Amino acid sequence: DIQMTQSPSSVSASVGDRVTITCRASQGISSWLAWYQQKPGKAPKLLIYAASSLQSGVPSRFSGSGSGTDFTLTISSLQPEDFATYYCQQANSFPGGTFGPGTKVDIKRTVAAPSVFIFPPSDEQLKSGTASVVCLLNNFYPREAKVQWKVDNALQSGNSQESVTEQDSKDSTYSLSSTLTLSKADYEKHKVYACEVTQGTTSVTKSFNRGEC
Amino acid sequence: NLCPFGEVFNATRFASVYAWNRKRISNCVADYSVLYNSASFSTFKCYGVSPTKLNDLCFTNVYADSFVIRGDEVRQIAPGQTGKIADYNYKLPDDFTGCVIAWNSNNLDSKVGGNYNYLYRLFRKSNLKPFERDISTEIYQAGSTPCNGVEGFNCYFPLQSYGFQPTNGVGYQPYRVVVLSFELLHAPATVCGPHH
Amino acid sequence: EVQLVESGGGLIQPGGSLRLSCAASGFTVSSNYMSWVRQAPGKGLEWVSVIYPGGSTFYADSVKGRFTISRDNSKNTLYLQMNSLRAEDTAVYYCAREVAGTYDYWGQGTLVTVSSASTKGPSVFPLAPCSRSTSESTAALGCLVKDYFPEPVTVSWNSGALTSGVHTFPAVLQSSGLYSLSSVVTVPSSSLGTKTYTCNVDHKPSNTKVDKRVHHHH
Ligand SMILES: *[C@@H]1O[C@H](CO)[C@@H](O)[C@H](O)[C@H]1NC(C)=O
Repeated sequence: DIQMTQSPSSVSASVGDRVTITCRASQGISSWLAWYQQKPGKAPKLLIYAASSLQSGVPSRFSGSGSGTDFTLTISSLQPEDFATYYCQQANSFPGGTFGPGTKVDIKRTVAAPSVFIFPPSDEQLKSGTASVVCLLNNFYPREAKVQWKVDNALQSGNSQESVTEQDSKDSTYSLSSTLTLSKADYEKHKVYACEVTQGTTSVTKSFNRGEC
Repeated sequence: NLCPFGEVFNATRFASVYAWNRKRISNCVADYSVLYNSASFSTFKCYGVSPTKLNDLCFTNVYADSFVIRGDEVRQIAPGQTGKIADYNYKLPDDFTGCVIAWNSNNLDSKVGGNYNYLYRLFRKSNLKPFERDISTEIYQAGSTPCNGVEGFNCYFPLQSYGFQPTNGVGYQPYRVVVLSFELLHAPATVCGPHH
Repeated sequence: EVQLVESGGGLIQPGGSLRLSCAASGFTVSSNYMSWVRQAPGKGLEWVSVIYPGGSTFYADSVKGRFTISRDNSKNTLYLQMNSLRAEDTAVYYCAREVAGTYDYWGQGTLVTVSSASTKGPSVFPLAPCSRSTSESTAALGCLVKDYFPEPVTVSWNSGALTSGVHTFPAVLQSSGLYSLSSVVTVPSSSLGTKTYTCNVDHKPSNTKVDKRVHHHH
């Protein structure tokens, strides 16, 4: 019943920054400590074993230090492809390895305004009694963007869901999809469908008119 | 003429578990209760015999096996156990007759920066038979490519260091272990308890 | 090249059983410590089971009694047999080779979903601008992949010939308990109605592939 903790739980840092993340064991584990990087939707990759030894094929910007209870992973010069969750792992536990909870690293960069597109529901879907209206926010930064749906200028809530891609491996931007779900009946009652995207004090609204187009 | 348990229990150096030491004890009176009643030991477990009746028993010979392992491995020094120690280093049989004695040795056997002296066998393709001792150091072939005596990918040195540091959690600290095996042959007994 | 290729994950009712496979090349399974490690969606890594070169096996308290790790030497394959599965066991399961307690090589993972809900194939609908007449020089198109269970789906475009500017979003779980996702691409608006754009939606859990040409909004 060793507890492995990691700090901070998340860190946002710019390309070229030095990033330092911490792992603690609740009792001394000598140098029996490994570090892994796990990209979204991929298996973890071993970075560091025996607290400080760099695994073959891993870039030299990754390094580990410490012994006993307190360990550090350092990225000397953060690359845009380095966003990931980083896990430490006690390597001498029995019967099995004991993983820390992970630290999520994201890439900070300059603001980038989204390209905004709106899509009406397909005639094919409408035939089946539901209308999905989709709003795309393409290649923007930062992640936090207020997306608001308006139907005949009435603000919607409770009837949309959002999803975001992983940061671009080169330019660190995100894209975002928002889907507004209505019954066919509700859809047909209204004319103007608008997605309003606010970053800071600038809002951009893309719309269509159900009657036209 | 009292059994010289002192030479075993109080030895300055203890063996690495893969290279466990055996000392034969013969022709003496064995006051087991001295050890049993000792405050020194964190484990004192017997098998095939009652620990409280030890001072009453006669055997042909006694064997004292001694070595160092980590705290949480002491439980593997028992009949019917599995793990790196029981499987690849020191194996007791199901029908074991004797006692297992252990004590924390963090003060003697850990070093600042890690003690690289105490080893266990990590890589072996099959389990040891009971009381088998393997001291070989052949490079272990973990793939289909021969190693030809050279360490590298899929080619491992079979022994690993514990790397005992004084700051280790207690379960990862070194423990000295003495296993007393009680041998009964068709011959006069040479080792008897004082209360026989 | 070390390769660990996993198989056998899918949808299973609570109390059901499933067997995972992990076919290895580049080391000998029977000569190695091999583990299974799992990760529940959005959660951390959890070690679950290990088999030693000499054959000993050990298990996390969370799975003891229910799971059995085994191997087949002739097939150089590792297995995990799981019984009395429950929702808490829903996870991606990885196999990994272990050297002195660290995992140097991992499989790609196999998703196990423990649920009493039915398999449901997706409905694929076009995403196209309301009117091309008002399209800027860059247009977006896509496919909405609606109402499927369980995960995952993959999306490609033009059978993988179109990759630049593709964004396929993570699925959202709807209140129905079915998943939905979109995949989008941006293209020159001048290409519209002279080049064709087809999304290739594969939902292996229902053994269904949909190819859907995205037309002008009708
Ligand atoms: C080991 O040494 C200590 C102190 O010299 C002594 O009390 C003890 O009896 C010895 N142990 C044995 C088993 O003789």
